[PDB]
Amino acid sequence: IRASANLAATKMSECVLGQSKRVDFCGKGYHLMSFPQSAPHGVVFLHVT
Amino acid sequence: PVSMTKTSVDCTMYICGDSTECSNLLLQYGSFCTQLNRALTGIAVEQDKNTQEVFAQVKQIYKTPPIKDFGGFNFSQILPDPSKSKRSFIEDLLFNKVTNGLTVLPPLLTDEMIAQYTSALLAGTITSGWTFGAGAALQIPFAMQMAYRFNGIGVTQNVLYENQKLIANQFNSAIGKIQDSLSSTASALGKLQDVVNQNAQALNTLVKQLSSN
Amino acid sequence: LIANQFNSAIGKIQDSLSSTASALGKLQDVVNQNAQALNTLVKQLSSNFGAISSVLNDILSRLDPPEAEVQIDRLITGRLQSLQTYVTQQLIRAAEIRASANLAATKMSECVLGQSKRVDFCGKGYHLMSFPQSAPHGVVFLHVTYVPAQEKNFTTAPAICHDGKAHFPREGVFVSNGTHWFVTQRNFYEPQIITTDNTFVSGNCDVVIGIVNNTVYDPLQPELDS
Amino acid sequence: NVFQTRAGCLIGAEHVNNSYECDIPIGAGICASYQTSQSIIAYTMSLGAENSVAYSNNSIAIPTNFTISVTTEIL
Ligand SMILES: *[C@@H]1O[C@H](CO)[C@@H](O[C@@H]2O[C@H](CO)[C@@H](O)[C@H](O)[C@H]2NC(C)=O)[C@H](O)[C@H]1NC(C)=O
Ligand SMILES: *[C@@H]1O[C@H](CO)[C@@H](O[C@@H]2O[C@H](CO)[C@@H](O)[C@H](O)[C@H]2NC(C)=O)[C@H](O)[C@H]1NC(C)=O
Ligand SMILES: *[C@@H]1O[C@H](CO)[C@@H](O[C@@H]2O[C@H](CO)[C@@H](O)[C@H](O)[C@H]2NC(C)=O)[C@H](O)[C@H]1NC(C)=O
Ligand SMILES: *[C@@H]1O[C@H](CO)[C@@H](O)[C@H](O)[C@H]1NC(C)=O
Ligand SMILES: *[C@@H]1O[C@H](CO)[C@@H](O)[C@H](O)[C@H]1NC(C)=O
Ligand SMILES: *[C@@H]1O[C@H](CO)[C@@H](O)[C@H](O)[C@H]1NC(C)=O
Ligand SMILES: *[C@@H]1O[C@H](CO)[C@@H](O)[C@H](O)[C@H]1NC(C)=O
Repeated sequence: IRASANLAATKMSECVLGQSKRVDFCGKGYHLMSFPQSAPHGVVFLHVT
Repeated sequence: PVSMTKTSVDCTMYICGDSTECSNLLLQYGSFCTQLNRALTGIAVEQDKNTQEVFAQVKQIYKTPPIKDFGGFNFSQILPDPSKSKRSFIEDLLFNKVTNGLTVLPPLLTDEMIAQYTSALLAGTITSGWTFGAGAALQIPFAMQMAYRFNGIGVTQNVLYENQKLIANQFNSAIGKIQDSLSSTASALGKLQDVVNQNAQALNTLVKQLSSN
Repeated sequence: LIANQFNSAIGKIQDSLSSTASALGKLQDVVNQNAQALNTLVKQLSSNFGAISSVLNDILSRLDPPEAEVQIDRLITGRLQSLQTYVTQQLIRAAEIRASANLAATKMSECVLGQSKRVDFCGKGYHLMSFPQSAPHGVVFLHVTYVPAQEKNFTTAPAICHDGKAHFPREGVFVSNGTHWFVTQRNFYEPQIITTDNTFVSGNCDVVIGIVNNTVYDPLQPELDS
Repeated sequence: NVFQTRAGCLIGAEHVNNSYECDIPIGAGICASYQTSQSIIAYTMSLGAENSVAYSNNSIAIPTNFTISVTTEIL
């Protein structure tokens, strides 16, 4: 869970709070942005690519 | 996944629930309890540390202004709904697809609290661009942000505005599709369901063992 | 000033580290955790585990082998199982550390050896650089991060018309000081006279949302006229 | 002098309307701290000074001065 959580944080950290340039890190495509959504015990992203 | 269910277990009840003749035999095992109970406790705080460092990446809690003139981009599904938990629509589905000394500590950051983060992290993302990660969030009209965000993959801003209405419509129709996909198959949330399930299984298996000779 | 700004910045870390040792919790716990694991591992030696006593040398001086074998076996299965517990803890804990080590290496790889572009990877903000520093059983980085400070509203529009055609900014966004329109970079204000040398062509005024009528200066015409 | 919260029955702490940063975590969003004459308070932990952003079709907020800061990240 923790590694995913740190992976989750990095996804908010880099992909929400900015625009990532890591190909296939914010979903398939040249990334645009992402909107986190709360969820039980986890989190859902809406990677807009 | 982000966090687990902050399970805590008392060895003494689990292993000798209300039996003086038993707990005396448990003391002969020295410190196995105190470390086990310490181990799970260390897990418990880690989960709260998980949720803090995942969501609370933002100092100030932003809220969206009464006007939604997002360059045509329609976010009404992702913003929290003021008339309900001040949670959003798309997430509302998401909470709907999910389901002896053994206690469950509650999470420090409550669900209503969790939403405000996800409202804020979403709010500065919308109105301020990326600048709200670096420091003071700076209001920027949303159609400007895509011109940056398109500038972030090697397509100059002239793509966006010369195609502003469609791209907004494309994203808008895009947003609705997740609503159907989430509503249609419960397997859309397979991973989180697993996070619940093995946790459910672990406890049940832990509970059943009490029946073994 | 930026030089001095950095100079005074560094001295602050000297005080914060000197003032409180709580800043180094993330290392101290690691020493603490292992010390706890060892102390628990050491203390287990005193547990009788159901044996008549917790001293091997006693049991050997206390019982003949055919009966001592039973009692010693009770310690062995217990004490081994405690040692087994400790090792499993270390493997898991060592994985956590090794997870940080790889993260530490990457930060050293991407934040020392170069300027990382991952937002909130080298501290809050548009990262500049980092200075790795030794430490017991760990590492400490002194990230140098650009954080905007003093801010001013301005009125924006994604373009301007000069002749009925559309201009966007090659680098910057369009602003006005209320009477005159300026185009400026994105994270530290400096207005500029909007000339063709900063702007590029794309379309006309009938499709852009927000474009405003304006005058773009051409450096070429004065040279030809003069 | 008893406060009831979702996590349990907290005794010894005055319940407080004002929200402040979390010093000690209790559960269900309630945090305790020692403040002024002084005593132990428990409160709904403040998620911080709330904010809001002057969103518009037609304005930008571009900083005129910055900082060079240094923080410590420890691993
Ligand atoms: C975003 O889209 C939603 C549709 O999902 C719009 O809400 C609709 O608004 C019309 C007009 O008032 C109503 O007849 C519908 O019943 C609404 N449906 C829903 C699901 O809300 C909303 O107005 C749009 N927002 C913007 C800013 O365009
Ligand atoms: C906006 O900026 C322009 C650019 O300098 C200002 O116009 C100049 O004002 C000075 C006086 O301070 C005059 O000497 C110049 O001749 C002006 N330039 C031109 C081209 O006329 C303007 O005053 C500024 N206005 C505000 C409200 O900031
Ligand atoms: C920018 O200025 C031009 C003037 O050169 C405007 O063009 C006029 O627009 C009005 C309607 O707003 C028409 O009735 C006139 O016939 C137009 N003039 C010419 C010569 O065609 C233009 O509308 C302005 N646009 C903006 C966005 O300010
Ligand atoms: C911008 O204007 C709003 C009000 O319209 C104000 O609250 C805010 O402080 C202003 N920001 C700056 C940097 O002047
Ligand atoms: C932005 O909203 C205002 C309403 O206050 C409106 O008058 C203006 O035309 C809008 N901007 C654009 C570019 O449509
Ligand atoms: C908070 O204020 C309300 C009145 O608005 C009052 O009824 C309540 O007792 C107060 N609680 C505390 C802890 O001060
Ligand atoms: C930034 O602020 C400092 C004082 O902190 C001042 O000396 C300096 O001139 C300012 N920079 C600019 C570009 O105005």
